[PDB]
Amino acid sequence: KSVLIAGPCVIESLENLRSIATKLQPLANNERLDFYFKASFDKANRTSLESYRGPGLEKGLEMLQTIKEEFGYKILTDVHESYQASVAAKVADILQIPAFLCRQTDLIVEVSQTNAIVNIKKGQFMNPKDMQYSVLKALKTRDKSIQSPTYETALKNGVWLCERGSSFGYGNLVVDMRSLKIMREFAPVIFDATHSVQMPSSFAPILARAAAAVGIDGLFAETHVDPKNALSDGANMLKPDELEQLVTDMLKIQNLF
Amino acid sequence: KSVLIAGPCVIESLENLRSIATKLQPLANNERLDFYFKASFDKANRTSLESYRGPGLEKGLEMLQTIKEEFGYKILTDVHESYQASVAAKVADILQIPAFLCRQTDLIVEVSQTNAIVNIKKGQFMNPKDMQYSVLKALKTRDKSIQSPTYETALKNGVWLCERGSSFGYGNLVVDMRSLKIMREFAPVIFDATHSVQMPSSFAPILARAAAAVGIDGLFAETHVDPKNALSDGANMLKPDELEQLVTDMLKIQNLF
Repeated sequence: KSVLIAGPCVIESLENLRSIATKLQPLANNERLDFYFKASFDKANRTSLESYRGPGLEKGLEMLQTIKEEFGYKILTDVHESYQASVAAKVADILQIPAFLCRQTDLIVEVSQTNAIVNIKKGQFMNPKDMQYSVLKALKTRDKSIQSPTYETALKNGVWLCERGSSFGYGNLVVDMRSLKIMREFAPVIFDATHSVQMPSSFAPILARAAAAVGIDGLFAETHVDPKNALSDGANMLKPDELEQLVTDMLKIQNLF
Repeated sequence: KSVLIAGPCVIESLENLRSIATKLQPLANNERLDFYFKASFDKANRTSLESYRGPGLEKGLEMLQTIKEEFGYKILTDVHESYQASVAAKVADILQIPAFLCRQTDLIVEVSQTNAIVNIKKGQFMNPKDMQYSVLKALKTRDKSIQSPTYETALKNGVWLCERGSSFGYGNLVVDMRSLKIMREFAPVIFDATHSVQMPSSFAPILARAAAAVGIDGLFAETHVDPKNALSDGANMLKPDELEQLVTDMLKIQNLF
């Protein structure tokens, strides 16, 4: 079953969380998908001190927990610092490690000590073959006998890799589709269709179709019921309708192979 | 006065710190230099779990304090977590923000709330003009009235930028010398000669000569008595004699302009 992770960039309020969770219900009920609801409790590196951060760890987890209970959703959130992982894992089913923190030992180990699936985002500065090292830190934390990171062992141990593109000069990200294949030797691979498009959004669907054809284990895409009124990533988020179309296309492509 | 920050990549032992400090003694007394001794208390991004980490914050700071006392040296060290800033500033005269963490708001704010100079390293994924936002978070923490970051104000309030190169494909960093000029409109600029060389330390001297000709406020270079027996970054460190040639050439070039 292919994975879909979807939800808003940041936790905005419980009411907005409920609205988007409600519009995701058809997709959450799709028998061909293993569905996870995403929302960030903290935006840690916004442009300005004044930019919206979200509710922070304790209140954010509370809100995600309410969504888990109200909708029966599995939950993904990202962590940023040590000492968040064990607390966040009581609520989140997947704990995502941000792209810039993908080589951070202590964080990888701490998240991997929890019961959560670990989703490690590949830094835009990384050679995909070098992601084997962060997979291995996570694997060794879970089974100390493991010497080499393979897809089968990583799947067994809930350790995933996530493609979000690579730095292509200044203010541009390029998705090297070769990386989807390279990384999948080491771990299941999720393609992030939201944060991989930077051109110095309309491309999210076509990149996701390409990724589905190459071969991936799932899709990450941020979604919001009224993106123009979003507090974070508003310009890059899909309408639930648009997300549905993209998933339909993914599933048709995957049904060929 | 031009800044020189020099020292080992990681604190290996007090014996090693004392050995490298002794060799740097002629440079530390150079009246044309404003000298800081550098050593990291923790290596956070190593290849494997078994990789040497360093003594850690508590013992690391104690060791850095011993060098400050014995050699009369001002101290630089890098910090990785918000919670480390307060205590590290009791020993460290400069607190450096690692390149991958150059957008992290809380770390920037916490370090800026100390009395330390803040050296903000430009991540390899960053457009150099974008570094203004990081300088501005730090400046606003120190002086709430400031609206846009400038060299003059950053100099006054102890907030610097550090060039360490940009991602150029996979496994490669290029130094765009245009960046030294671009960033210097926002803040004094330090050039990191040892972590800017990656090619898929021989190039350290030539890039530092280039940087000096362009216009920099200082140089950062890791140096070790016996790089071959180093516990970290041994491939890229300079011998103290190599560093001295590098500094001599930089000062000659700067004398010209």
